Amino acid sequence: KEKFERTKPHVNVGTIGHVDHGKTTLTAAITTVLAKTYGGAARAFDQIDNAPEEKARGITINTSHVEYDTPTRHYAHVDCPGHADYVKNMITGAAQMDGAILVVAATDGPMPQTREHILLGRQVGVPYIIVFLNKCDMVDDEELLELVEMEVRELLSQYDFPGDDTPIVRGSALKALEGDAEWEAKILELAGFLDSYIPEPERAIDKPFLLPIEDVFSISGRGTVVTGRVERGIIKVGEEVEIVGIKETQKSTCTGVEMFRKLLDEGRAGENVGVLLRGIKREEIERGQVLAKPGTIKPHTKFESEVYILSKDEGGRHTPFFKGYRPQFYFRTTDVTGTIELPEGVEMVMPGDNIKMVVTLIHPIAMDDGLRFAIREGGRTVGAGVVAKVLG
Amino acid sequence: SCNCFCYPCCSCX
Ligand SMILES: Nc1nc2c(ncn2[C@@H]2O[C@H](COP(=O)(O)OP(=O)(O)O)[C@@H](O)[C@H]2O)c(=O)[nH]1
Ligand SMILES: [Mg+2]
Ligand SMILES: [Mg+2]
Repeated sequence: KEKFERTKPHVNVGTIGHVDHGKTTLTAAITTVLAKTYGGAARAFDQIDNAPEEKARGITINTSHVEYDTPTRHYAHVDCPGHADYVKNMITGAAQMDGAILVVAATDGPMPQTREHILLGRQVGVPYIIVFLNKCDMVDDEELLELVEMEVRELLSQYDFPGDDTPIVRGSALKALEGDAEWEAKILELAGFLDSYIPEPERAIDKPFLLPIEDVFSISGRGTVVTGRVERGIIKVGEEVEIVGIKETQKSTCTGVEMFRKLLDEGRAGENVGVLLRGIKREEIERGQVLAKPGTIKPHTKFESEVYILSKDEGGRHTPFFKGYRPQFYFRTTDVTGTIELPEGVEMVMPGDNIKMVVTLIHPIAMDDGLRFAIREGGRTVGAGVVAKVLG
Repeated sequence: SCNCFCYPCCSCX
């Protein structure tokens, strides 16, 4: 009950892989076996399978959230009904994945969404993958089992994951869920790999300071204040900052922080603050630039991304877009026009499609791999993307 | 600054 204090390390995970390979059954099995062995609340298949709608970045996704504990860590776990839900969750970052559990049915081996989820995992920055080789109660041989293991390792290595070093558990989500002790032990083995193989993620407060600028105003004879929600890290009074994006990078010092009309010695991740800057004039700083720890973020104009285009039902476009489409790219607190390069042999992108897009913005913005953005056009949200590779 | 519970705003001096 001390767990109400939430002092144990927290890790965000999820089940990925092809439809019907056993992702929901495994999720229910993990909660049930861990509840029996260590204490917790068990969750049934139907509760997880009936995923509620949740809105991401203007996009509706069906996502089920569960939580479970191991003796040393707390897990928040996501599971989704359809492939489209995984596409949207992964691109928008709506569900954080510090690690993923790739579920592969031993009976079918890797399938088209198995490959797609590994590929997207790499592009969106999912740092670690552990494999649960499912339906092993249906495969009594070893030649097919060692073969599927080999194919999974090669597939992971094809997309730069370390296939040779990947933990692969051979189990049966159904039989463990049904209470068979031999198969429940394979669930404990999986949870042991969550503990040992996925490192404790870095908390936003421990990352280098970043604040996306919203409002800018002057305090007569004291300097310019910029407002925003601290995205990550901490800014302290007396620390130096870089002002990155849109214009040439500038340097300044934090001389004050205020929140709810209270003067503070610091601004922390998630706080809606105002930051007073030394020797910066009101006209020299604007919305869409970021305040950041010096040397930790650079401005870029060109990048590779993975983008999901909203369907008609999600309130997106009714018709496809083509090469020549020059829409607005929404980065943190501003929008910027960009020119797009589609993949070789692609002339149109239908509503509901996801594709790799190479974008060139009209001016630079502060960005790193993993930064999310929206695509908007007169005057609605038509897409959502993630920066896969900064090009310059 | 200029806020008070949670909307954008500030001050600094
Ligand atoms: N024999 C067997 N069937 C399983 C196992 N895990 C899942 N299934 C079955 O496979 C079907 C699809 O499983 P489900 O968890 O919904 O897959 P999902 O789409 O990946 O979430 C269901 O009929 C499950 O009962 C397993 O270990 N053994
Ligand atoms: Mg499912
Ligand atoms: Mg095959």
